[PDB]
Amino acid sequence: APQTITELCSEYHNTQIYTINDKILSYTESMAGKREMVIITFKSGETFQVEVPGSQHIDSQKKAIERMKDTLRITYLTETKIDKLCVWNNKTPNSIAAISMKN
Amino acid sequence: APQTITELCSEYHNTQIYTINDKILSYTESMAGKREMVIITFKSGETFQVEVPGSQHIDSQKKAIERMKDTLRITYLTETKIDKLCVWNNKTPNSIAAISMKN
Amino acid sequence: APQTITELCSEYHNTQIYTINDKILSYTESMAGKREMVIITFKSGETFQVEVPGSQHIDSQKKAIERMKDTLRITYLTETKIDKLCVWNNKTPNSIAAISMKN
Amino acid sequence: APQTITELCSEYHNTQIYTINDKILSYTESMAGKREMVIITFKSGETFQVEVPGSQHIDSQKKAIERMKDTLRITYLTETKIDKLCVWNNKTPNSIAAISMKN
Amino acid sequence: APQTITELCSEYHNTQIYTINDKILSYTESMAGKREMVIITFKSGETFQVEVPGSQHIDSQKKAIERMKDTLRITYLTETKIDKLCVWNNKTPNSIAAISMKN
Ligand SMILES: CC(=O)N[C@H]1[C@H]([C@H](O)[C@H](O)CO)O[C@](C(=O)O)(n2cc(C[C@@H](NC(=O)Cc3ccccc3)C(=O)NCC[C@@H]3O[C@H](CO)[C@H](O)[C@H](O)[C@H]3O)nn2)C[C@@H]1O
Ligand SMILES: CC(=O)N[C@H]1[C@H]([C@H](O)[C@H](O)CO)O[C@](C(=O)O)(n2cc(C[C@H](NC(=O)Cc3ccccc3)C(=O)NCC[C@@H]3O[C@H](CO)[C@H](O)[C@H](O)[C@H]3O)nn2)C[C@@H]1O
Ligand SMILES: CC(=O)N[C@H]1[C@H]([C@H](O)[C@H](O)CO)O[C@](C(=O)O)(n2cc(C[C@H](NC(=O)Cc3ccccc3)C(=O)NCC[C@@H]3O[C@H](CO)[C@H](O)[C@H](O)[C@H]3O)nn2)C[C@@H]1O
Ligand SMILES: CC(=O)N[C@H]1[C@H]([C@H](O)[C@H](O)CO)O[C@](C(=O)O)(n2cc(C[C@H](NC(=O)Cc3ccccc3)C(=O)NCC[C@@H]3O[C@H](CO)[C@H](O)[C@H](O)[C@H]3O)nn2)C[C@@H]1O
Ligand SMILES: CC(=O)N[C@H]1[C@H]([C@H](O)[C@H](O)CO)O[C@](C(=O)O)(n2cc(C[C@H](NC(=O)Cc3ccccc3)C(=O)NCC[C@@H]3O[C@H](CO)[C@H](O)[C@H](O)[C@H]3O)nn2)C[C@@H]1O
Repeated sequence: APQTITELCSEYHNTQIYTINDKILSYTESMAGKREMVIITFKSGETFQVEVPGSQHIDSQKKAIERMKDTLRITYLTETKIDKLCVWNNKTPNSIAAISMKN
Repeated sequence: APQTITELCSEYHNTQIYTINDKILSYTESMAGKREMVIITFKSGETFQVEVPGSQHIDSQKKAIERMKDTLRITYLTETKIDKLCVWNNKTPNSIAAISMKN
Repeated sequence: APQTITELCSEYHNTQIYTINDKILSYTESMAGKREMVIITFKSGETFQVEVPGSQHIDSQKKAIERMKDTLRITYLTETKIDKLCVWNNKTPNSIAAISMKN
Repeated sequence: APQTITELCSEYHNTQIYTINDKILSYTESMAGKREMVIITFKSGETFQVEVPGSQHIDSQKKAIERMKDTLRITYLTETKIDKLCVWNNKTPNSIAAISMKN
Repeated sequence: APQTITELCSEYHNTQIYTINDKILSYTESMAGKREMVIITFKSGETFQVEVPGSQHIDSQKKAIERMKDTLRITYLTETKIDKLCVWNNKTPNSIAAISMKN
């Protein structure tokens, strides 16, 4: 298996690593139907989403999507600094695949 | 997908944005049958609910309804400031569709 | 829908509001079979339970029962003050239907 | 229903009450197959388990077993004092049936 | 059942104990498909994973794998010191079977 977020992100088409080194500026959460998603921003001006579950996802991703949203909320609430994100850049806003945090 | 709560809120009939910019004043949670709901209030005087799950909800909202109740509880307990709420205004109290918070 | 815990509680037979205005004194949790329950006490002397799930509970209550127990544990550990409880008084200890907290 | 952990514990065969009045000393958690369990210890020298789910458990205990482990982890991480444990003493280490804590 | 992490770790082939005695340096979490996993590092330079659920796992492990990832996240955010890890050493990074923490 991969040993770092970069190694992992490189295993996928249409991804890139963003170097964030910052806490989340804003957290947005929706339970509106067809828009069950989370959006985060940073003071850098970047916006990212956890996508609505959809037919591009495989069954093993369902719990992982929910875990990612849980991680983003508690990261936000604790002002925990994020190191890097692995995103898919064929979505607007870019779509989160992985997160790393360092202390 | 949308990039802000206001953009997302505009994709729905019977909504409006409330700019709260405050912590939650009170949190009420019920497990009584047919009233399995959360109610929050603000010192502004506004009251909002997460509705009981019903026939208007689609299957993709079931986990999101539970997540939103989770977010309101921890928001209340940590005195985290809410920025905006997207609410459905065809319910009393108005019904939460989305939340945003910024720091 | 109701806008306060008192309005809500008044929708049911065999209920009453306790105005506690205090943190939980003790928290007890059991996973013993047929006693899968939580019991809380207050220094004023009151003792309340979240009942074991049973045939009096409708399906929509199953998640809500689990949520209430979640809520009681984190309220206890954070020494958060409970304002009101709505309880059923046809069970001993009286059984929690809803809780409110204000800050 | 019972009003105290000791009343509850007395309904069961093969149990006893340990009065600990202390934080947990160590927390061990395993996801190794057939050993999906938590082990806690205390400075007084006692070791206790939450048992692996098994054919001795009834279905209502499955969510309760998971809750108990949730509770032991957060209790460990917060240094929260445990007051009493009701344990089954026909297992080695003795097996947790209920827990209480007071503030 | 076992009473220590070491005793438990010895009930499996392809395992060893690492004595960490340290908090987690980095936390990495992925929802990318077929890489739904968590990776941790320490300032020692070791790296460990919770593996993607796979056909080597038995059904009783599915909730435990999710629990272990929950534990690692909160352990990381709280700066909690880990005492030992039991890991499978036939994977790269080595794969977490059990964790212990003492205070
Ligand atoms: C406490 C206990 O019950 N311990 C036993 C342990 C568990 O039953 C088992 O690990 C749970 O699945 O199974 C042990 C163990 O050492 O892991 N075990 C497992 C095995 C099966 C063996 N392989 C198969 O079943 C595939 C196979 C199919 C057909 C024919 C031949 C091979 C096996 O090693 N299973 C565990 C594999 C490990 O899974 C781990 C996660 O659970 C990690 O991912 C490891 O990296 C991986 O090697 N045999 N013995 C024997 C231990 O004494
Ligand atoms: C580690 C690993 O397994 N990585 C592999 C990766 C995963 O297997 C896959 O993403 C898991 O679902 O699958 C890779 C990938 O880069 O994502 N992949 C996937 C695909 C095709 C595949 N397209 C289809 O299955 C539609 C299709 C159906 C029938 C016939 C033809 C097309 C595809 O790109 N799937 C991922 C789509 C991405 O999903 C993401 C969420 O998981 C995001 O939403 C992205 O914005 C979206 O592009 N091509 N390469 C190749 C890569 O090696
Ligand atoms: C982003 C997106 O997909 N937005 C679309 C939105 C969603 O598809 C829909 O809300 C998702 O369920 O559906 C829109 C909308 O504005 O909500 N839509 C939907 C409808 C009719 C549709 N009527 C039915 O589902 C029948 C029905 C009514 C009541 C009970 C049981 C069954 C309807 O308004 N659905 C939403 C109802 C609202 O649900 C909300 C919870 O999700 C709140 O409870 C509201 O108070 C309630 O009005 N008209 N417009 C159009 C909008 O474009
Ligand atoms: C054709 C038709 O519509 N028939 C319906 C029937 C009639 O409307 C009713 O019988 C007319 O009086 O009403 C039915 C019925 O089963 O009688 N009905 C009745 C109820 C009220 C419903 N009865 C049950 O949930 C079943 C039950 C109660 C107690 C012990 C064990 C099981 C009721 O009052 N539940 C609340 C009971 C309270 O539950 C609380 C937890 O939620 C606390 O534990 C309280 O301590 C407890 O008193 N809900 N549905 C449903 C049935 O479908
Ligand atoms: C006519 C009659 O009532 N016969 C019944 C019989 C008697 O009630 C019993 O022998 C009288 O003492 O008790 C029977 C028996 O076979 O002896 N019995 C006894 C038990 C053990 C019994 N099981 C149940 O009560 C659940 C259950 C109910 C109904 C059917 C099956 C399971 C029991 O001792 N459960 C607790 C075991 C403890 O579980 C704990 C966790 O929950 C810990 O792990 C403890 O270490 C463990 O000892 N299971 N079946 C079933 C039998 O049908």
